[PDB]
Amino acid sequence: QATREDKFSFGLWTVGWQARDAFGDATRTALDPVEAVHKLAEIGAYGITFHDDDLVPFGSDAQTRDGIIAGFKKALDETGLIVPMVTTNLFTHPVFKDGGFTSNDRSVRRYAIRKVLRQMDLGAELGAKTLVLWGGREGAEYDSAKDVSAALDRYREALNLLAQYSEDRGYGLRFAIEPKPNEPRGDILLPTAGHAIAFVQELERPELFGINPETGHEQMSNLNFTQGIAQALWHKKLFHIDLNGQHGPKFDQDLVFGHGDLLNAFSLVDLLENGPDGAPAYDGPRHFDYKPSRTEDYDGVWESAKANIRMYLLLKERAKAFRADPEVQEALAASKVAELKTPTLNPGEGYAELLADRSAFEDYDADAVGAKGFGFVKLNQLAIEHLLGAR
Amino acid sequence: QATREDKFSFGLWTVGWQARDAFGDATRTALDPVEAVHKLAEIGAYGITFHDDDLVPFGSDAQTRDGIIAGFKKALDETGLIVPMVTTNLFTHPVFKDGGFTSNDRSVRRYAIRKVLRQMDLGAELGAKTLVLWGGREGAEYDSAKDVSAALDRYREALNLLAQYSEDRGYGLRFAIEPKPNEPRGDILLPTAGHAIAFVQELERPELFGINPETGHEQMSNLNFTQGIAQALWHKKLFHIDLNGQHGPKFDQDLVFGHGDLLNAFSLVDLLENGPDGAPAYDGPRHFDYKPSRTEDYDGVWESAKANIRMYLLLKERAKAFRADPEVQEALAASKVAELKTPTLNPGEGYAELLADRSAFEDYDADAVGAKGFGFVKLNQLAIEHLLGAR
Amino acid sequence: QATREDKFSFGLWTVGWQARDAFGDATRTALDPVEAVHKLAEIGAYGITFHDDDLVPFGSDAQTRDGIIAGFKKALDETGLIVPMVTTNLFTHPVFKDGGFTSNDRSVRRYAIRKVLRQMDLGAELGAKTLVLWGGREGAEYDSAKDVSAALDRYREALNLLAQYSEDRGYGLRFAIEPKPNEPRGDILLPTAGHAIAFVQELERPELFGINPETGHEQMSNLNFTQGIAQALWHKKLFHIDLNGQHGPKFDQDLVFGHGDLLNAFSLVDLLENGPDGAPAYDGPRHFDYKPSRTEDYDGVWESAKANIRMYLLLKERAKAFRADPEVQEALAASKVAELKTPTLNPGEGYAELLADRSAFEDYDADAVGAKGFGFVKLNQLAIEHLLGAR
Amino acid sequence: QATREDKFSFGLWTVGWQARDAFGDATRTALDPVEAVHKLAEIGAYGITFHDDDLVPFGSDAQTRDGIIAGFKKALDETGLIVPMVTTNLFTHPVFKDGGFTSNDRSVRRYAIRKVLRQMDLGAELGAKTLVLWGGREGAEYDSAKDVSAALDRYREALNLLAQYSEDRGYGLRFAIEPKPNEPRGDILLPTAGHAIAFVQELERPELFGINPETGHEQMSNLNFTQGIAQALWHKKLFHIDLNGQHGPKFDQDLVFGHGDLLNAFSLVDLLENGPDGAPAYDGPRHFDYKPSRTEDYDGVWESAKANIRMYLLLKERAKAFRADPEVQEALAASKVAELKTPTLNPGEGYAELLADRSAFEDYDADAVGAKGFGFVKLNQLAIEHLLGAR
Ligand SMILES: [Co+2]
Ligand SMILES: [Co+2]
Ligand SMILES: [Co+2]
Ligand SMILES: [Co+2]
Ligand SMILES: [Co+2]
Ligand SMILES: [Co+2]
Ligand SMILES: [Co+2]
Ligand SMILES: [Co+2]
Repeated sequence: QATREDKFSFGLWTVGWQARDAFGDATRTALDPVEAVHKLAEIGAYGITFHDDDLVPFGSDAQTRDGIIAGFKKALDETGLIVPMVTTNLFTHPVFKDGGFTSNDRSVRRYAIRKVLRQMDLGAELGAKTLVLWGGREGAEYDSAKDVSAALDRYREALNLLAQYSEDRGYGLRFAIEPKPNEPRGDILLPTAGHAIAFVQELERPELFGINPETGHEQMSNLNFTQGIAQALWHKKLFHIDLNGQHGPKFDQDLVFGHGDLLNAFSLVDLLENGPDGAPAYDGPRHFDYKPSRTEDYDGVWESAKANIRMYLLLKERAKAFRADPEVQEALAASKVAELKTPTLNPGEGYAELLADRSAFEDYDADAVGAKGFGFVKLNQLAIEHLLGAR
Repeated sequence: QATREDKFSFGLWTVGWQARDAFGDATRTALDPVEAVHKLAEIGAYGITFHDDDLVPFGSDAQTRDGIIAGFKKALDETGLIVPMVTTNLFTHPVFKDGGFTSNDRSVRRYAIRKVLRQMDLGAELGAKTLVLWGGREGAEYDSAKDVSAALDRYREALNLLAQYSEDRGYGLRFAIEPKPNEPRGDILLPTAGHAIAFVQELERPELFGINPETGHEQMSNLNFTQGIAQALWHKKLFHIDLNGQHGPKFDQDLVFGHGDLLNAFSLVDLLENGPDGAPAYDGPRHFDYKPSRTEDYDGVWESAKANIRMYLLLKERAKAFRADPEVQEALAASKVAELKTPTLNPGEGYAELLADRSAFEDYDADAVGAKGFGFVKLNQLAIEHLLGAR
Repeated sequence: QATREDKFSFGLWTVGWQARDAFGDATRTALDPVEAVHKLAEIGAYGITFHDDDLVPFGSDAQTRDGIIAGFKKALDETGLIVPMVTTNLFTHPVFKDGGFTSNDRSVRRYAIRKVLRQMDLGAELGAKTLVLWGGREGAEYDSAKDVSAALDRYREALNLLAQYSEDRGYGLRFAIEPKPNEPRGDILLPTAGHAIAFVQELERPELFGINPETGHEQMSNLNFTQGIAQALWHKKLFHIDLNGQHGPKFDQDLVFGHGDLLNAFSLVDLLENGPDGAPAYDGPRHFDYKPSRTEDYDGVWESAKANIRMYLLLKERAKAFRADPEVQEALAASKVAELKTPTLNPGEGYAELLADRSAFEDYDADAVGAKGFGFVKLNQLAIEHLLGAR
Repeated sequence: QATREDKFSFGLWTVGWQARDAFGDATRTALDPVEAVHKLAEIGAYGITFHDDDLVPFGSDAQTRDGIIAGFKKALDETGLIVPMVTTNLFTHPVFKDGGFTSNDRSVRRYAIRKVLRQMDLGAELGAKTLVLWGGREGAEYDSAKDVSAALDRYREALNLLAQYSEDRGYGLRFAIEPKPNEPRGDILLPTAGHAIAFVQELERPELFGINPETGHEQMSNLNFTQGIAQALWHKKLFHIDLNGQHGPKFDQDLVFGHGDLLNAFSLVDLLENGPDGAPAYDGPRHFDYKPSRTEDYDGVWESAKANIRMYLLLKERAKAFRADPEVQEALAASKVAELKTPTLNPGEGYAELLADRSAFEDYDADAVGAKGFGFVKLNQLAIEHLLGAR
């Protein structure tokens, strides 16, 4: 059982995906936002997220726009769901074919900022704390078409303005850049969690910025998602997280969480949940940015929504059991995992004391240490047995 | 023809690779270091680099070690070759099986630092300006075997110490971390140029740290090498560069520069040479970190060394011609490449002035703008025709 | 300049792609088929191809359908273009979400066969020689959802029937199966040229079936396209070929031919054209199944169509220069490329005679042989210099 | 617990890998073959396999070779282990740098065949029923270095001779070609199970030839291993199987079976054991071609050997429970998996009758069928809940 304390959130564009892929028409009808709110509340979600254009059709008059916001607001009220994050669609409309913030056309860049400021207003009105930015069209198909340096300057210029506004309007938002390596552009700017983190460090108010890494996005480059999250945590830049499944380097599948690389899904829950001193290492929403397979109907849709929660809770349960097992505890000791936490240097020791320590070099028996095993296969086998419910 | 001004450098371990691979014995006999200096001098190299263990066999007594250094310096002297960079082998010896700076074993970590300090002294002695650090054994095969957070702490602890020592001693070294996603470990820490840049920003004297990206390592994850270099230059962290060739995600091939992704090799040379003024955007060594194919004998080795320089100079020549062509200037103008360099905002404009601009949103005709083409294919076609010498 | 003897053909869906991708709306209006015929004739194509549904909108009444065909035939008549191949759309309509021929649903399988029979009729009437079969929806997202063996039985069962019909109606069609590893299904059946050839060999009239490999599809799995086509030719199963560009394992890009892996596009043209007896090893249509980038308008569309032709002809010209070069001739000899064509055994020798030859084993000096280099790097370097027009 | 009925086998080179990788020295001392026989027997293996050079050091005199073989045979006798398959090392020695059967050098091709003939004799004497052929060095790093067509001719030439010798000597061996896409050559000939199957079909006696696919090798190309295995079984060419783990496209990891893509390992075990008629679909050895991680000592080596067997048995148990679950059955029925096994055409129905059925076209409601969901997600969720031991 999922509790609001689990903080499971879903994008309106997830369960609402009509299943129109690059090779075929939609196989499902449109989902009414209000119905989505009731259905998610019902399956145990604590919040919902949306792109401006997911809730209000691109180009609605203010009268329509207003009406829709009012109804949505009611649904949230009745159900108790919150809106932890909002995002803006800077990829669908043809105007954004070369990007929003980094489009070579100056007018498109001005327009993309306006579109986002607007969405920031709605977000603040609904109580959202995080603005997610997915630069899906920022990038290129050909190297000579995009000056990357100029593009990074323009990405920065735009973000700096957004932070200025939020701070001045007192919205208290946090901004999360969502990395993706490719698709739809041949190559997208800020392709990995690493590139996104390095970029944020260059903004005017870096403390207001972090990343929203997605499971399948890092897997599209065959990277270890868990290891990348660990690095994001070390930097304290994990502001949000998108969970889903993928089968390596191919199109973005966005399967249910745990339906792609299952072993990494397991190490991931372990990392987020078995944080320092019992407590989770991460406190934000556990957001599912996935798609119900094109072969399913609305029944299949609700099923897949629940499978995400289910997968996360089954994995958590096994990660807990894994760590609580005295035999794992023994294997951890033998592999010296915790010894990495002890500083390499003694207290107050510097280069000179180290250079004078003959045991660290002159009298060190590299051959003898080189022969002891780490017992890593055995620890790994113990984890998988916990995952399989065999221990 | 290569000039010293071209700054082509080679690792002793490139031409000296005996071609012992993961599945077979060495097909070439050892290359003598003095001989290497002399042959490299002859093909046009301006400098040579080496790992400690490439020059002085692991465990050589001091008399021996001393002897080799003297001979080496004499060859340097006679040919006029310099040592722009040096590195340390923290991957071959069995003691380094779980890493050097981040081994679970505390004693290996202490010994790893001592091994590098020692190599710093020699680099300082030879006039080297950069210390390259390739953390090839830092990472894991299994997620539960390595605490990433603690590993980054210990990687940082070791680098802070290295910088302290260099600065106290007045060595003037710059430190360049070299990223690699995998091999030999299942996953290596700091897998891409981005991850390495983000990491470096967290050290005690960041100004002293940068990266040494390798063409093939970014390609092992299917990333755009030119595009990652552009971001590195934007951050001003491109301290050195390793040029070679690769065919996508598979084992590290280390082919001659330009023998893998030729189009990306072309866009890379254009980026480095057709810099800001008219001047190169990058002023350091053009280092070839490649391996002569195992099927080749020493004539093949020397041929492959020259091929590296030849590919660079041929691409440079076409990159220059590309930029000088009036038809290219016209295509650049139609694709609005330079328009990206113009700030999105007018001087003195903030969010208040932007919100007041009805033309940036309320009266913006997105449909009309979305219908004009960027002419990117045509620009790409002209570039390719310059590469093929078709124009 | 392109001549009709070059046999450049294009699908109506290539230049006609409106650029609606998985993440955005169409950026171009629909292309009139008659206009398409005219435009293509002007750029040098010798033929056009299409899916039933590209020409005649799904669900057109007889009258309309008839109407369309007649205008289409007129345009061909007027222009001199032929229809070398026709294919059927079994991927767009929601009914084919689980496949056409191997849908779990039997009624869909029966419907798919009917839909193809109809296209075979139109194809025969237009003079097409080849029926291309692209099983884009044949596959699965989940392993337990598709019995592969049963799917292969049903695939075979449908193809046997089509051959039967063609032969009885006297159409004289050849069938070409087009492999693709994934997209739109998580995994597609007959994922590579290899798997498709193996399958075809199990049909009732195997001499009527071959493959239609596409450059990008094999590259999506990081395979060597030229090498796979060389195997297809060895088997005599290259019934057709789709030329385009791709940048390794990622979504299907469908770039202009030679805009992806340039070195492999070069070796491919050399293989097809520099066939034995001076003559091309392949005599069918050089078909471009590519897509004008979404950033482009109709001018970029015709520009991209011409670029496909120009790329092929520039590569052809360099592949011939390469083979005609005496130094290449000398490098080929040193590499023993042609010695591979001489049988391993002397005429009349069998295992008995080989076992009696002490020189092949007992007295063989493996060590002296293993020390000689093949000069492959030098040969590669010469190929590339020819590609760069540097020789 | 493994029984001899489980038919688990290991190559001497698996537990015997000294862990010398491409970047480092061995971390383990050599394993005595007799000791390996005893240890394997002890963990439950029914057989052992080996390359000629694993047992008898390359270049041993006949007296030495004969002694090794005799001691070997005694161990086999005393433990009751058998030798189900043997193989030949055609990749280690420098002489094989351009391949064995397909080296451009004629004399190497002759020597390669004699090395294999000699191993067939020893195989036949130890009772081996399968000869595995892994052409690790047959391929190229550069496209112009190898005539593929000539290479396939030579490959075929060598294989026909081997079948001939075997048949004449009454050895009754079956031959299994083992595909691999790359490593150690840039591109290896016959890269996937598909390509090997298509090739085998062209030999003089195809019935004696099949494939020895390895889990990681197909995953190196990001292909679906279970799905390719399903196709191999449909062709009846699965003569042997190598089980291991891999994490997508990167160097060959050869991890314990199930430690790579766990979900694919689970569906593979289901396919092999839950064959048609209750019984397994495959009855050959379950061979582990893996390597104990370089971080391990001999304790870790035996732990990893046992992990392979444990992994197989755990997955088998879960696969069995999966299929005996009435809810799973119900989901299978709802997903129509079995309906694929029913011919598409009715008994005696031909194209004439198909064309006459208006229910297959004229009166087919594509739109209504297209709207029904297949329930695939739900089925996948039950599969994973079984693997997790949650059901
Ligand atoms: Co995604
Ligand atoms: Co996401
Ligand atoms: Co490398
Ligand atoms: Co390097
Ligand atoms: Co195609
Ligand atoms: Co394609
Ligand atoms: Co392997
Ligand atoms: Co194997």
